[PDB]
Amino acid sequence: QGRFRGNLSGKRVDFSGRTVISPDPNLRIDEVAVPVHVAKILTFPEKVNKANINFLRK
Amino acid sequence: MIIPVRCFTCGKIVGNKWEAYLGLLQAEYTEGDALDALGLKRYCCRRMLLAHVDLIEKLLNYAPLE
Amino acid sequence: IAQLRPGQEIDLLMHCVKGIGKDHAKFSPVATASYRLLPDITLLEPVEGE
Amino acid sequence: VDVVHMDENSLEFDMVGIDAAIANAFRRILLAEVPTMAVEKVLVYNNTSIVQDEILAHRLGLIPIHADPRLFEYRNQGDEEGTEIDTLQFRLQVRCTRN
Amino acid sequence: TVAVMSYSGYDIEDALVLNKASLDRGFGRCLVYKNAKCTLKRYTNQTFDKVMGPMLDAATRKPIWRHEILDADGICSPGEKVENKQVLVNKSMPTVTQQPQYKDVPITYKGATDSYIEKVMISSNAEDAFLIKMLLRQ
Amino acid sequence: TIQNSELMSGSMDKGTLGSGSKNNIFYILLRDWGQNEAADAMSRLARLAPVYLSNRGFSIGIGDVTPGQGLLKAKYELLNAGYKKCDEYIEALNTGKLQQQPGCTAEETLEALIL
Amino acid sequence: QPMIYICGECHTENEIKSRDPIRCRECGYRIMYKKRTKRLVVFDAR
Amino acid sequence: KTALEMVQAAGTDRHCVTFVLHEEDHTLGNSLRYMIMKNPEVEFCGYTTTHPSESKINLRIQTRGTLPAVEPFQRGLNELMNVCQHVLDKFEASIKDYKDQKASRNE
Amino acid sequence: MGTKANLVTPRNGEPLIAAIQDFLTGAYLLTLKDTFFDRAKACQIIASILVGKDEKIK
Ligand SMILES: [Zn+2]
Ligand SMILES: [Zn+2]
Repeated sequence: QGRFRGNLSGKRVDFSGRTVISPDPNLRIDEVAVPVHVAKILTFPEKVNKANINFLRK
Repeated sequence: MIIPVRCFTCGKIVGNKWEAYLGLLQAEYTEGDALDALGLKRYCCRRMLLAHVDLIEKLLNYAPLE
Repeated sequence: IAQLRPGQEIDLLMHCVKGIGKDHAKFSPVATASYRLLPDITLLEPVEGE
Repeated sequence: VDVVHMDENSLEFDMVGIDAAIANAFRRILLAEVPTMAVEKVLVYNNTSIVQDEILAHRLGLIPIHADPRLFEYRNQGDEEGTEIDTLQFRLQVRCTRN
Repeated sequence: TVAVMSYSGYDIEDALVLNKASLDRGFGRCLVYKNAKCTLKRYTNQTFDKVMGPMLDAATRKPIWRHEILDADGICSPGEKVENKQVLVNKSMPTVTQQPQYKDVPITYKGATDSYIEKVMISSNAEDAFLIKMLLRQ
Repeated sequence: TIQNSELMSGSMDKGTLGSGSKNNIFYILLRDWGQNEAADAMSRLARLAPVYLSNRGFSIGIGDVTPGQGLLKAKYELLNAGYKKCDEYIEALNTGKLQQQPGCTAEETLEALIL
Repeated sequence: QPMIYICGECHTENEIKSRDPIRCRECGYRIMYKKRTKRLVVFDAR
Repeated sequence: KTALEMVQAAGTDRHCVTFVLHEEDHTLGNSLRYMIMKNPEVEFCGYTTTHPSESKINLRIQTRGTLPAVEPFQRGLNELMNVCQHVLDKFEASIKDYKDQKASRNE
Repeated sequence: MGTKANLVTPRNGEPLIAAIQDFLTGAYLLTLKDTFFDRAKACQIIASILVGKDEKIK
């Protein structure tokens, strides 16, 4: 638990989650179904520009 | 703890059969005849009385009381 | 429903509503309801003797 | 349709000429779409038994009520009190004493 | 009642399909009891931790939402429900590090979902410390 | 044999759909027609094959691993023959001449013959 | 208007009002449980 | 609030349309498919639940000739409704006859 | 790092994202020489794919 092995090599990150997995074939192979109680917490900072002002107001 | 009201699989009301089931096992029936005489044809109803442990008769000895 | 010992008391108040069985299994009216197709065992050759 | 047997709380009847995709619909409507009456809100005053409050409310939910549910209407969204039309009300009160 | 068949493809690697009606009638229903304890110690100075009552809203004569479930002695009561960030034992300690000054160190309910307080035990040791144990239930 | 995306003969093993090796039809779709068609095909199969299978019914029971009579005869004959030849090899080591295999001691020869 | 505690062993009301060590009035048992609240709670039957 | 939504195909004018039925499941879907496939103008008919969390079915109907697929859908609904009416009448008559025959015997 | 762009493992070039149990057994029991379907069940099996982005196709 020093600086090198504890904090430089691999460090903890935020904007992450951890849940039990369960199968669902009805999705495409490049989709994952995130629960609602995790997607309300995890956020993506979307900068406001001309293309999505009306989306971000809603 | 206590007998469930309905059978888990089909849905027949089993929770009233328990006091009759112990009453028929006081009069020396086998379990196989008692479950027939109570009228449980499907075996999902039969496992509700054949496999049930009555813990609440032995949990109520430990409840605080006046 | 429950089972008691002296000193213990249950005093509650229940509200029955109307509901369908799709929402919860306590609204279903049937113990079970099924169907089977009516058989016809038929004999190909005559079965005689033992 | 030929009814072969019937008594209280049971029925058994033959159907000839209907197809599987309609008789299956009659079975599924009987399991999941014929409405009845069952307890939803259990308002509790002074439950001091060993049966926990959640499990007791769940046991009271499963008890069949002999109301004829063609006479009642669906309760709306919310509306926790209810009116004459869309609910019943049952009151349980048991106190246990020594003989 | 276990069928052994392949059904709907949601059961691929060891997963198993349940029944909704069996789950509603009581299959696999489980209670979870947790604990929440608070100690009220007496210091080397003759000063003691104390439990304040519910801090009322004077505007409406109702306690505030963070203290909604408290009894009149600052200790939460059996039967009522707890949500996230409510208090259970309204502890306060001396900041002696002339009159004693108190800061609030309540014992809050951290949790994802609602709970039911089943019993609150209150007892002591011989050192005049008060032990308070709640038994929560989901 | 798949020709112009029409299966003309033969059944789909693991060696034609599974994740084992090449000659996977999804690998053919990946190398010849891009990633999008391989992904669409895998999604369509994962969508379709349980809808067939859960209306066919596919089950295993104790009647499916029970041995017939033709096995219960042959197993008894095989065990009697093998135990006789093992006993003759044991007797040929302990109280006689045992033909030693090259490159090893006599007991290792006995272990190899019994295995 | 006071607080009333149920004794652990003998099931009696004890009414601990003074700053005392916790003790049953009739027995010597030293564990108190609170009574059940008077307010009502609403459960879904699900 | 609308429970019926009609999604047409990409290039075909109204003779290959996909009916999205909100707030149904396999119950109406299978019976309605059975009554549609009896119509000999329907080449393809079959439903699918979109996802089991959702109460939708997508009922694709593809006709042979030039008639739009709304007419086999309407004929399938009306034929299923008339089947249910006739079954209700015959079943109520058989129940009344059974109760009458039982109440006439052993009296 | 997409799923569609990593269908093949870098180790030897054999695919990893492919069908697994109950998708192999379904396709094996679908593609025997024994199975035959009427028009009703064939339409019912084919119509399971008409969902997602394949909802608009004929
Ligand atoms: Zn049963
Ligand atoms: Zn005492």
